[PDB]
Amino acid sequence: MVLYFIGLGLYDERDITVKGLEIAKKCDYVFAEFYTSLMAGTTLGRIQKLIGKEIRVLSREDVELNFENIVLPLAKENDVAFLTPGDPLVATTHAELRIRAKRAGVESYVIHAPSIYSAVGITGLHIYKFGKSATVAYPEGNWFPTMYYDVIKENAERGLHTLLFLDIKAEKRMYMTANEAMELLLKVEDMKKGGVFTDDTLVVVLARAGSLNPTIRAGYVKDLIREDFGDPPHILIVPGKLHIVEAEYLVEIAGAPREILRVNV
Amino acid sequence: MVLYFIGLGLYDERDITVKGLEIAKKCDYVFAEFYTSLMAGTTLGRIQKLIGKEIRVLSREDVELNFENIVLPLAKENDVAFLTPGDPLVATTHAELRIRAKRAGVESYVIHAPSIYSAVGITGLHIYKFGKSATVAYPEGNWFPTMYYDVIKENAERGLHTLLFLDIKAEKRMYMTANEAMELLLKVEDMKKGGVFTDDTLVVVLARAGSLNPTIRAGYVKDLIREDFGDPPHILIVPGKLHIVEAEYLVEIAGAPREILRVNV
Ligand SMILES: Nc1ncnc2c1ncn2[C@@H]1O[C@H](CSCC[C@H](N)C(=O)O)[C@@H](O)[C@H]1O
Ligand code: NA
Repeated sequence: MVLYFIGLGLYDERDITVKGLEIAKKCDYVFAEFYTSLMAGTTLGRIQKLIGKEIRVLSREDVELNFENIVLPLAKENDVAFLTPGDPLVATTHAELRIRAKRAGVESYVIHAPSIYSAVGITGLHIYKFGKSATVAYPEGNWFPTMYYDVIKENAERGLHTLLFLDIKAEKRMYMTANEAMELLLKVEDMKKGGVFTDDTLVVVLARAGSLNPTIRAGYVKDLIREDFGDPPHILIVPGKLHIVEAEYLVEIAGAPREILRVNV
Repeated sequence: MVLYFIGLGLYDERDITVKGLEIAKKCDYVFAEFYTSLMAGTTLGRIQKLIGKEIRVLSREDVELNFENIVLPLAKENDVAFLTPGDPLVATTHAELRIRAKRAGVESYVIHAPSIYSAVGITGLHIYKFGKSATVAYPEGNWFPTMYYDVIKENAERGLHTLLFLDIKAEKRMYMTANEAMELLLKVEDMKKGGVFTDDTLVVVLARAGSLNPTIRAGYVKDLIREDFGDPPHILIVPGKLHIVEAEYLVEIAGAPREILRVNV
């Protein structure tokens, strides 16, 4: 009958919306993927208990190569749901799956859930001031990604904040920490020498957004690069020019150095 | 001793998270504000019933001028909830309320919910390609603001998408339509001649995000300017150059003309 893309939220099984839970509980088949992000405060068991259904977990290969062969066929005679961490269509390629649904003659609906993209609002940074976003990918082999460095540069030049999604290798259970992202950025800085990311750069770290006590820290790279921000997932933000109110929140809530209050207008 | 900032989500009373609802139910006092935005798909009465607690509504002045006299005193000896549409702190001024909480010796926690910032992912446009965001405001008397026009120009310039919030008179329950926003943008173009927004500009309109049946339309201004997109709230997006996958989604899901596949990619 129909296919539902339902977000599970930021941290635990309760970050799903009431709308999402009520709809998920009535579906005949429930699929899910847990490779696009990490929900550090729950387990498949708890999610299954809350929804009261067995969930078939799909790999990136199952989705990217066989979504129309695994999920869509059932969505023809049944109500099917496809669950994902955070919001289904944020920093994923899942939107394209709706195109496959259409071609397969399957109607699809989207149920949103809290997302890291908007959750960054808890850092006190004005969300409208964010510019282009990027992802810090783990170097592999002789391939060392560095494009995210240029994104930061372009944004900072315009006084905009840069949100940096951090890498994740779900199968290896590897989640990139803000510390690793900073290390990589310093290395890129040495090669490019654009003066974009140095030990004196002010950065912001948000770890485990969604939990009741996420880690929110702001400060210079030289002081934060070896700080313990707790378990993943983490996101790194490189702010552009700060408004006084943003600085005030970073100081009061994120433990930032009180000197950033002095904005060089 | 605890204050909870809880997001209500995008459209109706079921858009709050399970975590947000359960926490609100265990709170001694539940406050709410509807001056930053409105919940178009529901009513105070319906939200009040779902939570099963009397909800005290606060005006902009109640919050901005007297938050520490109305809400904080109670949170000193009780568990208090402060409900807001969307995701807490996405509204710029609310972040500062956490500082007021701190100075009153009150702990505060944030319970996230979907925001239009992440919800726009449903347009098929890549979230990372969005640039600086802006709000389109109605001219008045001798005042004609046009800042939002320059934001579109700077983003598009760099191949980034521009998310445009449309004017809302929360208290008067009046919404600016995408049609009105397009008319205004054409006026600004006529005045600035930047070639930023014209009859040939491709735009995307998202109406009632959060609803199971939102309106997602994409096309050129000349064709959409007088189209009916349904009841508010309306969100207008001026895409930067598209990735073929974005274009395909707009055509297949948003009813965009095949033309965009060659003109806007
Ligand atoms: N709760 C959380 N706290 C901190 N970072 C998070 C996070 N959830 C996701 N991320 C960040 O985003 C990356 C996944 S990108 C997929 C995001 C998802 N669709 C959403 O809407 O949130 C992670 O590697 C991490 O860097
Ligand atoms: Na943005």
